[PDB]
Amino acid sequence: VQLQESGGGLVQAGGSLRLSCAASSSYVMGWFRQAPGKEREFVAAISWSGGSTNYADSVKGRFTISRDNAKNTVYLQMNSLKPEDTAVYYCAADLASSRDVSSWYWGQGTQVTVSS
Amino acid sequence: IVGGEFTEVENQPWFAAIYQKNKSPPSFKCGGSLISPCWVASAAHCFIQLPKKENYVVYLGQSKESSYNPGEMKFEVEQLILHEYYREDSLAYHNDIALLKIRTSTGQCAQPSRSIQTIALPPRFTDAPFGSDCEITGFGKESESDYLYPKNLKMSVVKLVSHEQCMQPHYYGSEINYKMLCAADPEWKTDSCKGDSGGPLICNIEGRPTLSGIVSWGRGCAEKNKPGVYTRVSHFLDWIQSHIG
Repeated sequence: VQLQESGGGLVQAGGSLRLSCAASSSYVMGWFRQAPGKEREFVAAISWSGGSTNYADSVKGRFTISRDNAKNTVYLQMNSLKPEDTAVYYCAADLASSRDVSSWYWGQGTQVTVSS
Repeated sequence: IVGGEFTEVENQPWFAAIYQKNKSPPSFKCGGSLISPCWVASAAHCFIQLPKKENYVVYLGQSKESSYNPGEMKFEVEQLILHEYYREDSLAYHNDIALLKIRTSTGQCAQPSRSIQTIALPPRFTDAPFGSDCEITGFGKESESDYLYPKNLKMSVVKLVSHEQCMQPHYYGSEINYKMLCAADPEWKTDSCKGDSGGPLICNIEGRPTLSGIVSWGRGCAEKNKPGVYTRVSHFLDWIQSHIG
């Protein structure tokens, strides 16, 4: 299976960052994250055609999820970052069919740290 | 369901909510239809991975997912029958149909009420004319990429798509066959989705609500030239009768 994240690191507040995830399609792809002291939360998701996209309220309007079906890759463009966004980011795949309840599979994660 | 509305089970009293046990309250697994006081019809692919009957519980009369509904009936599964020629080919499921014999903790099966009723099976090989309105219901997501579930029963109307259209190249082509039926909104604004499998497609046949379809598969959710694909129940009456009958 094996989704691999990349692009994480240390950025100052208000800055930007671009996360990439390589999968090794027809499924929904997504991004989750685990802030300090919390369990894993939802960040974004996108269907195969880009037709439906979805975000968590806390990242609306400054996060953009994209997809490349040729290279089996999914991207998370993070603009205008704040200390609230410091977390371990996990790309994920919904390995359930389009009529079945979602069954998420997560990568190992990559650290994203935003200064202040 | 994408589009449509939140609804009460009174509008769809045959809806069966099928849950799967954990090691940790049960998780909603997929939908079904009460075709007999003791028998529920659902999709075979819902169960093909963990086919043991003890893994599942069935709730009737549920407008709300994973909370208490007044009038609810809880059932254990005493028989779990999957179609013996079930198969997965490409993205399609073939002979996608399953039977669930249900019994309460005291050995009873469904008692008819406002929120709990049986749905009529169609006559043999008989479907509504193509282009006819049919209703679909379930606890499924409101879009394919939504993380949350509505947690509340939804109902919508779609139209029957002929096999002649549905088998055209820019639709499904040959990955569908005649024991499936397609259903879609004319402008692709409503459809069954993630979590709706096993649920009912109800058409009006001979002046009565009729289980015409079982939510099976489809590429993406409410997408142009890609109707929802349903197990065509009118071609499985012998198989159904060989069990419950």
